[PDB]
Amino acid sequence: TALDVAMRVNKLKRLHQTKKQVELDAWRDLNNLTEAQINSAEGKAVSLLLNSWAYFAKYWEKGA
Amino acid sequence: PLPVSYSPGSVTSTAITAHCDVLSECVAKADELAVQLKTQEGMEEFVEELKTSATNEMTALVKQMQTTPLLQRAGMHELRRTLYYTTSLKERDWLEEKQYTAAMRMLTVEVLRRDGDGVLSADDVLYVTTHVVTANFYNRHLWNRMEKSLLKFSNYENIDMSSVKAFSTRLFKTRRGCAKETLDIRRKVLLAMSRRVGVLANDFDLPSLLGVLQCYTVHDLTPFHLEPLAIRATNHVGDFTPHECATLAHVLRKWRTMRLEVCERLVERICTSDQLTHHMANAAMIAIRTCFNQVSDGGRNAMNAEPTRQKLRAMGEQIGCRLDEVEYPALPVILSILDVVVTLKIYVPKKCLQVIFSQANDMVAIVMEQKDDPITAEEGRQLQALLSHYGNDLAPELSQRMKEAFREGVLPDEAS
Amino acid sequence: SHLSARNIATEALQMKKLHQERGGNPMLAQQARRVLFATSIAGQNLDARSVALLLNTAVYFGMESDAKLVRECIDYCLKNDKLITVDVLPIVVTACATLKSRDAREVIEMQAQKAARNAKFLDAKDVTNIISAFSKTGINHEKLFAFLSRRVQTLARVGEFEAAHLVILANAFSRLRYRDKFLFGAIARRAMSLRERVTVNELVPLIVAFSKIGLKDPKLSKRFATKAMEYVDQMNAEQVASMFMAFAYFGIRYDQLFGVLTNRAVELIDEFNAQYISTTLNAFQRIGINNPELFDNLAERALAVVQDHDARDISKTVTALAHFGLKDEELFKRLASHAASIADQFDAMGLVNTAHAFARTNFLQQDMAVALSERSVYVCRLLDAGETRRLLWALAKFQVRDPKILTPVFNRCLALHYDFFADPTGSEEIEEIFDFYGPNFCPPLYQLYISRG
Amino acid sequence: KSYVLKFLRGQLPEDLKDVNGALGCLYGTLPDVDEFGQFVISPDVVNSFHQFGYVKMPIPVLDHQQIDKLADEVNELANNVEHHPKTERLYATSLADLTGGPLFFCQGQWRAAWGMHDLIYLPTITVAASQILNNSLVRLWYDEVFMKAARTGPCVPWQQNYARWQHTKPVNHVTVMIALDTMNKDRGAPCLVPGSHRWREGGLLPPVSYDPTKDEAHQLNTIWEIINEEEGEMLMDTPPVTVDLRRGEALLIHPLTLFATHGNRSLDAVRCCFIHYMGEKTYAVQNGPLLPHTTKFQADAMIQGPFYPVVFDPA
Amino acid sequence: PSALHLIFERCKLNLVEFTAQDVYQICTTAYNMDTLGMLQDPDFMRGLHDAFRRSDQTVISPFQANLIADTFRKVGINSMPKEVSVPEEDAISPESLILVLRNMNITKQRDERKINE
Repeated sequence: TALDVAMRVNKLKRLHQTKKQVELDAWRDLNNLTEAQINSAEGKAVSLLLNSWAYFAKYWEKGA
Repeated sequence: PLPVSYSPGSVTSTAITAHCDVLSECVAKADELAVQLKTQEGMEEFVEELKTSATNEMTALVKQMQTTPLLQRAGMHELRRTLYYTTSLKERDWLEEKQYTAAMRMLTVEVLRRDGDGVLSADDVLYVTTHVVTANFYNRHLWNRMEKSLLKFSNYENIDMSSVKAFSTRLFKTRRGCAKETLDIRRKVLLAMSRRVGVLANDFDLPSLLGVLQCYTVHDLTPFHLEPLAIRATNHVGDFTPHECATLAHVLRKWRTMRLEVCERLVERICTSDQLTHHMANAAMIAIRTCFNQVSDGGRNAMNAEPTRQKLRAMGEQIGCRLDEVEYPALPVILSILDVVVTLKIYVPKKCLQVIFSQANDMVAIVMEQKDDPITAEEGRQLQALLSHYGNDLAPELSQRMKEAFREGVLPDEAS
Repeated sequence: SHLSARNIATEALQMKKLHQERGGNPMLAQQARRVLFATSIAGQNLDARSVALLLNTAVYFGMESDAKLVRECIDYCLKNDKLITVDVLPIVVTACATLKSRDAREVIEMQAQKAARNAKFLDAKDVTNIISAFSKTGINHEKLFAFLSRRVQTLARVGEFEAAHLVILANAFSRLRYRDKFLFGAIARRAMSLRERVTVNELVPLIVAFSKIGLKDPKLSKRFATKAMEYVDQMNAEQVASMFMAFAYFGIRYDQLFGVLTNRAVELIDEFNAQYISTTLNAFQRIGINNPELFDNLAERALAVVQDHDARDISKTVTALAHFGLKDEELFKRLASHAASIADQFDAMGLVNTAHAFARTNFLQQDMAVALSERSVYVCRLLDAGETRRLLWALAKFQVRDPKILTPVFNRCLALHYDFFADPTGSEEIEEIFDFYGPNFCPPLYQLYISRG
Repeated sequence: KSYVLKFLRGQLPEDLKDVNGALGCLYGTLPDVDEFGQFVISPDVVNSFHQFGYVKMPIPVLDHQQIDKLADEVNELANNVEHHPKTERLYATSLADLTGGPLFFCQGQWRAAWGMHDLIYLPTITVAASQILNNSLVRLWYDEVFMKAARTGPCVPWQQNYARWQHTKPVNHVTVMIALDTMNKDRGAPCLVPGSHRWREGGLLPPVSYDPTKDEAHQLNTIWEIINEEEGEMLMDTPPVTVDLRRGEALLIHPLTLFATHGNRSLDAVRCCFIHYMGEKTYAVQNGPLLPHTTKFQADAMIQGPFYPVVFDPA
Repeated sequence: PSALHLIFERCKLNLVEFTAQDVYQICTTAYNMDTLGMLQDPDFMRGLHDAFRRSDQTVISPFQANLIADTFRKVGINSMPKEVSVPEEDAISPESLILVLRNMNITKQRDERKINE
């Protein structure tokens, strides 16, 4: 589901906050999501993914 | 063979008549159980039975009117009676909110349709508005159209004698807690049909005159067309009880009718009471003061000013000597009576002073000792000053009591 | 550019003033509507003055109780009655006159109950503005007006007011139907003790109001008549028409003044428009005085200006011409043809009066006949017994006999049948109706007619 | 002209049909006579409408700062606590019973509320409607709106517009539909057959049956009842297609096209508007008012009056 | 990106179940960094505003609600937090009335009736 990947990416982002190439990790999870998970995900997971997305994209090489 | 949809407002009928008869029997039986009271558990089961038979009957009736077209074929009197019951069963709470809202919506829709048809008569507008605003149901278009239809006074010259009494009594007894945005409409209902009351002024019963005057006064309305009624009160004053006479004193004062002779004839009935009550004493004192202000020294009749003032003081003493018999509900009554006595220079017996000041002391103890609920600091100032003028011996304890109360600052200012 | 809400309020107030009393530029109205349609007050934080001004200006420019700005202002005026001092009371009270919602009624009653507690603690400007604003709405609070009446009576004994104060007070008190003799006596006393400071432009409306109130007194009426003599050569057409209307309301045949005013008005025939023509003829009908030579000139001038007539002007002119006997075929044809296009604008009075006046004149156009007859179904609920009887007689002379038109009229006639059959002025008027229709039309009405009564 | 009181000189008449022009609300005002030539539509869109029976505009015709105001007006028109003023000037509304339901509609609302009065004269749709009607004058007939309820929002079955317009002698109309919110097949976007306007040589299909309680799918699969084998083969050739619309997009349709609209499954309401135009050379059929409380006409009288104002006139 | 587009579309079409804490978190992350377009997509903000208005606000402190209203007003859409009711019998205490007054004062909307009560 989406809640578990959201929590794992949140933990990885928090550990990053407290880093070389680590941004590749927890970015594969964002590329992991399929539609069927999204059509039934709750809003808590969505907010977590959005926050993690922004925090990662602060330092991404190219694109977002 | 033109089609016409007019029906009399007071004859043919549909089953709505039968349902209304059932509901009338139900409410009559409720009042009959109340009569049996005047046990409790003995009637309580029957009260529940009446509530159940009202609720099921309402459900059946509303379903019947909703499912099949019966409103359009119903006559006017059935609509009036159904509206009356739909309100009265809610004021004496028996109905659930959703049922009441749905029934009111349907009745208002049909009434607006009838008004569009134009079959509405002058009496029906009065009945509908008086039994809608009292229940406080807000429908914008119905209210606006009824407000507009009350501005044509000529249509309301032929209202029956019982109709005015019923509408006035209904609009009077619900005044104590009326909602604000309904006040104005009330007045219009009382002004569109005032002229009929003015012409009928010679036919009302004796207490009905006082009732109508009170009903008009509580709505802050004193139209000139109703001035003859008050005049009649000045003529037939010999039939009223002292309480009614005391009320009539204030009513007359509010009608600008208050003159010297009417008060002079008025005071005797207040005197005839075996035991005085504070309303009568206050009314007598304020009337005496106003009629003392009535006489003019610097005027075209400066020959008998003092011979009239001495007479007024004479009655003033005659009512003052009996002031010890009355209970005083609150300090402002005491202040009003003492103010009249002082500014009019009426002697009072020391016994009445002792009773007044003892009652004031006992009443003023509570607010000070309980440190909160009220008496303004000004009020304490004048009370202390009144005793100081009249002497400490009236209440040798209340002197230091008020002094200490002012020292602690337990009486806040009026504008605070 | 973008500005704070207070600057918007100030410019809106100036825009309202310019539109109201310095020429009606349509561009100003359109620009003000554009600015006020896209402005909200929730975000900012302003005192009662700016919010009240915004509400007043918005309501003036045709904003009903549905727009965002009106609701935003009204909730504030509901929740902060204590912030409404005597300064801002008249502005809000005026602003809530046209609105007839629930919150507007409650706000108005709150202000009314607050006003009759600070009655003793007012001054000249606040008293004037408060009484005019309360006269605007249509409230029926007798005690409030009595409390203000005592205050004005006391304040008049020291002589502060100017002419405009007197004009405003007289107009506002007259429009509310307050027949207190002593108040108007003090008003007149203060007016007559102001020497050379009552110009005709301020004199005439005071006379208009004093005529409209309806107190019965010939002495001050004669004083008014004599005082108006010296300015007879100074007014224009509008003031002459207003004087005619006011002295018709007075109801005293001051023949000298009527003569001199006629000799003045005959010179100013060219400046007369339709409104003055209708006003003069209506006043002459009400007073009951025949002045032929003037009537011919007015009729010809009205013929020249037929296109400018409104519903009120036609309903007045046609009634006056029918009453006075002076008939013009071409003028009546033009009036009927013009009223054919304006058939929708008639109110309850105008439709019935025009139809009856046309019916009695035997000038029955057919386009006007159908145009006016079709309209009767819409308004039939509003009319009175006598007006319905007159309309029915006019329709019987119109020879329509169409159930779609006739069905609501008979229902209303049955509705007011007590007053319908108790009108001596027209006891013969029902005979032609019931002759034309016959017993086969309305069995209940016919049964009641045949009955004794 | 009678004398208007001092504090009444800026108000507006009860019915907004009288102000012969657009109020200065929303967009500023009408452009000059020469400035009307920039709103023209590319011919490719015209051929696409001719082929498919419907077409979408390249760009939205409204901006969010105006659509929010329009939605505010739509929400206000639905109050059941304080009934919207000028209610009596509408043709017909679902709130005439004072109860309403899961669907809210009002017709001829341009006579009741500001802003939406100005919508009628918006050049970006009126000039397109003029181009669709073979470059002639245009006339408003009547405007209505739809607001679906929450996730219990019902749907509208298949229908042909002209089935309600028998009073008009020729088939010379057009319909513009505005999406006041973001719409989707799960929210209430419309679905219409891309060739139903070219069937039976312009004949009118038999009316469809429906049930007020069945699920949306059953109401959608009742199309087979009307069509025949010949229309069935074209249905296989041209399956129905649903178009999704964002805030401010406009869709032009043809009166002979079959159309339907899904229900509402989202968490809130959704709003849309339908405006129907005429061209010239349009005449009534019977003697009477086309709409309640409107002008009466003759059996073969040209349709014109106050209730049907001209909007755009080329040259 | 692809999944970001799907998440945005699901947010705009208003099928997501959003609670007030989630909208507060999204408003904060858009307010402070906005690396990805949040304040520049009007439909996204409209959907978020609808979700906030329909959602229960009783689970947030007054300051965060004020922050939500402030970040809503910046992009060009009006917004006002829902008002609060006086507590009932058992919920009365010296701490809750001060909360009522504090919420009244913070959100810049005042009322005399609640003050009197």
